[PDB]
Amino acid sequence: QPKLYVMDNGRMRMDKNWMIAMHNPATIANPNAPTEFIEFPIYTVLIDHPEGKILFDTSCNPDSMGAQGRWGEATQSMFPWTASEECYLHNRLEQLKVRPEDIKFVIASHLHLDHAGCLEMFTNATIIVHEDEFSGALQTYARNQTEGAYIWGDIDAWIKNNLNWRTIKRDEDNIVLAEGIKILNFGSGHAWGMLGLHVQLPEKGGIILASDAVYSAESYGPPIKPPGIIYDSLGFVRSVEKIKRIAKETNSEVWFGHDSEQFKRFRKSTEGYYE
Amino acid sequence: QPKLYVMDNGRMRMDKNWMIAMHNPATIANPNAPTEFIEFPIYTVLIDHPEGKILFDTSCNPDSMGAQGRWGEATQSMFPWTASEECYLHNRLEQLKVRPEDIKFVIASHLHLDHAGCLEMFTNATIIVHEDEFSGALQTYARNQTEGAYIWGDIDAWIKNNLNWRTIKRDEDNIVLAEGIKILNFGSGHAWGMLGLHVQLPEKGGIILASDAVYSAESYGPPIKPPGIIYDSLGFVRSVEKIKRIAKETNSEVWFGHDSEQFKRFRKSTEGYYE
Ligand SMILES: [Co+2]
Ligand SMILES: [Co+2]
Ligand SMILES: [Co+2]
Repeated sequence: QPKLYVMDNGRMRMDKNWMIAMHNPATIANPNAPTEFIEFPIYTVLIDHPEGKILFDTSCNPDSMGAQGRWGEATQSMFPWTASEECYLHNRLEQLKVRPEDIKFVIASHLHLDHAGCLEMFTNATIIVHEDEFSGALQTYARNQTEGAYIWGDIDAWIKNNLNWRTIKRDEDNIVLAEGIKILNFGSGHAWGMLGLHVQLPEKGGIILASDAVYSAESYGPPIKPPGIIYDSLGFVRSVEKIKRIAKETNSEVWFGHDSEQFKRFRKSTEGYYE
Repeated sequence: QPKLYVMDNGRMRMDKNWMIAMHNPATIANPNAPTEFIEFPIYTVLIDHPEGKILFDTSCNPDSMGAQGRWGEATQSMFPWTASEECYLHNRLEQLKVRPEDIKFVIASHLHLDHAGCLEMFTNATIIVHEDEFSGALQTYARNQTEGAYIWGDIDAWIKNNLNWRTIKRDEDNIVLAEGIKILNFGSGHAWGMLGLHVQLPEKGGIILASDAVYSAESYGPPIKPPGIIYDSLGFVRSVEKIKRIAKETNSEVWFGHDSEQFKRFRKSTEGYYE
């Protein structure tokens, strides 16, 4: 019988306009409306499953921040990540007696800086990613980009570590990984290719791991509120409505990528698990 | 030998984040980055062509602003329009001794509040609009929305006044209206359905009227910088690159929807015309 762990991998801050587009627009009375710098959790999910350990997302690389960090200067100042050492993925896994080598499957929701940071560690896993997301990230790597949400140094390491990739084709959906574990293909929206996960736990029932397909309850609505910069705005909305439909049809809880208040109510890996 | 006039129809102000998404994002050094209320012009173009007069866009309705205005309260405070009576479209057309009934074709780039405000004056003209733009605005009407970029009161009057609509089908493109005058179908992007115009003038050469498909030189780039909220982001980028391609292949100049510095340099209808 599977156990599912929520691992706390620190906090990030950014302009709220990135999370909720035009959340507070200028008006005649407030022509110089100040934005704000919200904080939100970064997290990862481990499913300790009889058929093999599954990891959903991988958080940020420990070498992300600082003068010698992988993230570019402007990226560090716009999306600072604060994490104590216990928050690093390898530490969180170690405290559960789980070594990187023990992971059979890693689902990369997408290849942004806060979800793909530690892919390089899982050299024995099959790494599951959307084919267009994989293609889009590799192109940014070939153009040698120092700034942005795709980290050159992270991608460099994935290639050097020769990860065993399995790309999800753009017309593939509902891919059964193990009993009660199903990959959901949301396609393009927030990024080129978003994957989610549906988990059926014997006791707790259905869970949908949405990652950045839905940032928060405010994004989810109604009304649906899209992020400030969006790759495929139509796809984004269509993906949110697909999540809602699946949630309703399967009586599933939806776990957002970065909701401070939802995350607060999760039992974390320091305290236990869901079964 | 056709003449082309540029009619100044006033100025509008709004949060710059509407024009250029995430122009000045929050940082650690500046967590409450203030936005800015920017000013830009609203304008329309009349082509005096021997085969018939042609109007491109129609600015805002004189009854838009104020306590009794058609624009919702929030809309007025986020997108205030300023204009003296001489800026009104019926007054610009009068100063040129052209009567609304003379106009053979009115091109509605799209049906937003600052481009479709005076469609109701043109009861004899053929009103050309993208079929999905028409559908979309009509839905907002049926839903009685009092706020937003589609104006319930304006749509009301279009229906009351029984306009002669010609919808451009979503697969139609390069529709010849008269010698040297061609409708360009950009499709979804900024709105559900964008139309531009290509104008071949004997002396001045090629002119592309982009309207809201490209706000300004900063939007055009490169790099292309999208608006802050955007209906169809992929569509938006596709249309800009189509505008670039056509401008290159025809050696045409691109007239943006709302570029202050470009507009400053145009020859207004008070001073003369292009030929
Ligand atoms: Co992301
Ligand atoms: Co994220
Ligand atoms: Co406009």
